[PDB]
Amino acid sequence: DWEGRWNHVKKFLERSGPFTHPDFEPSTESLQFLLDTCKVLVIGAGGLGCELLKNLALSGFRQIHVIDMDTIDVSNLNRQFLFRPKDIGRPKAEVAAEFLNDRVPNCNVVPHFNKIQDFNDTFYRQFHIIVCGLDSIIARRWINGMLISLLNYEDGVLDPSSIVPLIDGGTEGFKGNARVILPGMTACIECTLELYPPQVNFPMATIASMPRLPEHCIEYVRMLQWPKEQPFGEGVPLDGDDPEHIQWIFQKSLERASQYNIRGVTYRLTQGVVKRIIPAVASTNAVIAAVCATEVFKIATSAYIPLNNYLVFNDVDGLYTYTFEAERKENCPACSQLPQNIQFSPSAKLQEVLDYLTNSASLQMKSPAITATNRTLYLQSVTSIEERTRKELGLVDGQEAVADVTTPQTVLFKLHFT
Amino acid sequence: MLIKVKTLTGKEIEIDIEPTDKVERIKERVEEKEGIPPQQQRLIYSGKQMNDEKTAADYKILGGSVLHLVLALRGG
Amino acid sequence: KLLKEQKYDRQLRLWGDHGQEALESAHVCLINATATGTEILKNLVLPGIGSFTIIDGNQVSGEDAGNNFFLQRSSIGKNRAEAAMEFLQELNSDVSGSFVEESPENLLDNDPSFFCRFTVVVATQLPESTSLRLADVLWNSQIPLLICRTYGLVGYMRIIIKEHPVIESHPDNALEDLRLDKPFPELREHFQSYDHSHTPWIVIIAKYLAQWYSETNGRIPKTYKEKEDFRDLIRQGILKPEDEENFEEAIKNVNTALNTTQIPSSIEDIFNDDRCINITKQTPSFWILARALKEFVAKEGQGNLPVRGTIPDMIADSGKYIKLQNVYREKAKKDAAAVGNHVAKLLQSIGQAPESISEKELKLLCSNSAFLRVVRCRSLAEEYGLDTINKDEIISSMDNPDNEIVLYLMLRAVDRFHKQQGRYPGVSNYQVEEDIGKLKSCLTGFLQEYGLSVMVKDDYVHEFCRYGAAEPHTIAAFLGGAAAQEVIKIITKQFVIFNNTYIYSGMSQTSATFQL
Ligand SMILES: Nc1ncnc2c1ncn2[C@@H]1O[C@H](COP(=O)(O)OP(=O)(O)OP(=O)(O)O)[C@@H](O)[C@H]1O
Repeated sequence: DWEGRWNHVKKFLERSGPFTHPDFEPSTESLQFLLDTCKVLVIGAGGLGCELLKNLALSGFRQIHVIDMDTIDVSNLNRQFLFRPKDIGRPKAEVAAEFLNDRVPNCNVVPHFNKIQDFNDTFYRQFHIIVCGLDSIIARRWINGMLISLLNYEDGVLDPSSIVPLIDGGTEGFKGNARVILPGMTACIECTLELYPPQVNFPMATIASMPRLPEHCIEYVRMLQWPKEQPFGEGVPLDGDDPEHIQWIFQKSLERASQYNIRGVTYRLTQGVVKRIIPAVASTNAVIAAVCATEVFKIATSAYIPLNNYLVFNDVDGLYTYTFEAERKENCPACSQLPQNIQFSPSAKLQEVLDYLTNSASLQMKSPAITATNRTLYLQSVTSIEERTRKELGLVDGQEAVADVTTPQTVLFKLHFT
Repeated sequence: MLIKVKTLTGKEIEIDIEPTDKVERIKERVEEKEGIPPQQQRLIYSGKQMNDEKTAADYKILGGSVLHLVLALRGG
Repeated sequence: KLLKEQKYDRQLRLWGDHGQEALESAHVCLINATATGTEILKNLVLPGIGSFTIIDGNQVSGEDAGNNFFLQRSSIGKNRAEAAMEFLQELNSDVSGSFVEESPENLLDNDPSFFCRFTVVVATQLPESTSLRLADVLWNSQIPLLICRTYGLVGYMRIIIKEHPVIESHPDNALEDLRLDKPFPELREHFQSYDHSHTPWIVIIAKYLAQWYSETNGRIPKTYKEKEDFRDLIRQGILKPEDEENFEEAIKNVNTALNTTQIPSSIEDIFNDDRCINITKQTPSFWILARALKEFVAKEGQGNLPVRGTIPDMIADSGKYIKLQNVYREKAKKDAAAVGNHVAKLLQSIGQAPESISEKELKLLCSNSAFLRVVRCRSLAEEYGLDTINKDEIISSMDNPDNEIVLYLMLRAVDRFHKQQGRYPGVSNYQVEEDIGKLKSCLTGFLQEYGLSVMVKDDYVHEFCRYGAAEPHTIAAFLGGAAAQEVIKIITKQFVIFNNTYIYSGMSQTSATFQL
């Protein structure tokens, strides 16, 4: 909107180039267009979110929406620059936009104090690109679905203008990863689902019978001792963020540690164990976010070739970044054009279809639900399951198909496996 | 056969593997030299991500071919 | 007071309170305050860095306020340095900001001894003339320099520290120091001292190992034929049909457990370093501890480093696991003092009082004995020297016209083109055409002055002219992120700094570290 402002962008849109993407047209109009027409949703507003918003804003984007279910907490102020202590307690999404729409002259950021799973296709169809900066997997998986259901198939053929580019960002300490997705072409989130490490899960046995680490003590005072002697009144849940709660858990983990004389219980650790905290700092987020950012700008302007669906980053030993093109599993429970033609047995029943979906390291669904042809074969989602928490009867009734699943937020879609 | 499996910090360790060793073993070889639990290793040879049930040959791994340890992250 | 811990918690879980302590006591000097410089400082101010001083002589341009998240239109015309300061200043009320309304050149002239006040100097977007000149003054003054640069979609970043030793290395995945291969008395005595699943997997392997010692005298060091059979031996110990999860665990562990003891190549190289061998009142804290270690190895270390004293978790009885833990803990504490003595003795044969080194430094140095790491950077001058230019590495890489190093050369080229022309390759929209040829004439001119027989796709020449020396924010951001961390690694002496030049490509979204 003023002299010389967007020079650091015009040069990539106004000028032609060697590595320029094919569909690239060098125009003086290109910019204004981006600024007026390009709608971009930014999921999450903390660490990545903040950084993302900044990057996008100064890259030439005006129409930006930010979604985010959380409310600012002091412990964010060490890397989520868009928040100040006075802002504590406020809606992250709100403040985020508030600040950004101010620092950057004519930006038009729209906040959404919601959790992505609040909207339905209708909503997401709006945007051209979507960038993630979520701190859970489910969420990623979920939005991954939603973005596929938008795909429109013209008799086996995918309509190009029904694909919404989904760029994802990941952080965790000094390590990070960024990827580009084109649901229905490039590998989805569900495709490279096993690239995620194994969540360290303590066998309850040791937690109650044979503790060894300070962690095992805390995890006890949390996973069991609290639910037992209702610490702060009956029914009351364990609010990980409520000091007095941690202080108690700390105190009790401190006493437990003493019983089996395991040293090493610090308040800070009691929080770690309880909140399942992930160490983080600005440094990293900056990097990853700055990458996804560029990609979006690439995708949106086509001024360069979009990254090939992957990049891993690591600061611990010097700087390192492997960049590869993950393969799209031709049987992705999610991005599979057709159903999941996969029979897991002939004679062997249907208790063998839940445990498959729930454990198979390729689906990992959480408390799923199977539908058939339209009768409900129990869904743990509360009284509609009890009427079926109950078999070779229908273990044959299914014939020999298109049993149909849908996991609690695992995916927004309805999974169809045969 | 002598392959190199670049760690997640680009260290790049060298390994002795015959085109019949299950991928699963390829990992134990890494853990032997680096102490990287096989549980949390995700190998990647030219896009394809090694399945610890197949064989080095199954993925066309030959001579001085480079494998990459990789990772996906939760936080944000 | 206790409000700070709540604030920097998520980062204290990375570099502890002590790291924070060091960080909160540093003082960074950011040379030019553009997008890159600003982003870098931002990623430091938030972490609570002690204090910073921005030295910028320029005035805020419209295009500046356009790519800087710390410069509003309202600040156009004022002093970029001052202007920027006031905004970053806001990020953290626990950081002390200062500025200098003068240029770097203007300083390297009228008062070089200035930068001696800083912990680390971070220079951003500098022309050759100034880079070389600064990387020198700072080098002599013993100041760490970090030259960062954003050009188009290329992120350039070279670090310059004569020598940087680090004790707390923080390594992702290393081999446990169980040392079953060369066990120590107490440990051995512990094993001799031996509810079946409630047994540490080590003991399990230690026992079945002790047995394999009699029926052979062997060690199971052969590898494939033995280790495997050793396992099978461990199965022949399963109780009448029950469990033995730990047993199976033991088994899986046999792939490691056997040889875990041996001095790491990297350390030997330290031990063998001149700084470690010839000591003087001059020799710094670190190196003494290094020798103090070597001496331990030679004498009571019986060939190897001190025992780490940490053991992985393992399915085991509560008190049983602990007792085992302690065995190691105690041994480690002993070897600890051992190394502690050699230290004193050394400090003595030099003058400095045996209390010149804290017990904390010692007990740490030992735990990370096997992870020590030292980094020496070639002075900037040496890399730009005609006889010294590490041209082996340049050519070695260029065996792939799409190797990030191309970009390095290109910059050198551009930089030449600048000194020569007075402006950069195609800043204005018409200079493109004209300059493309002019630029290549410099890429070559450069390549000959050093005698580098390499092929640079003409494309990279057009490209850079296209960039028009633009500082895209998403690039400056990336760079500011990676850079910021290095600055910390330096301040905290807590991790391993990358060595020599780092290069990031926006187009390919790829990077590579270089020469050394
Ligand atoms: N399923 C979800 N739907 C919408 N927003 C989400 C979802 N999950 C996380 N977010 C938001 O994503 C961001 C996660 O990044 P952030 O690093 O701040 O994590 P926390 O703040 O979740 O964790 P921490 O306590 O370690 O800071 C937050 O802004 C959070 O509210």
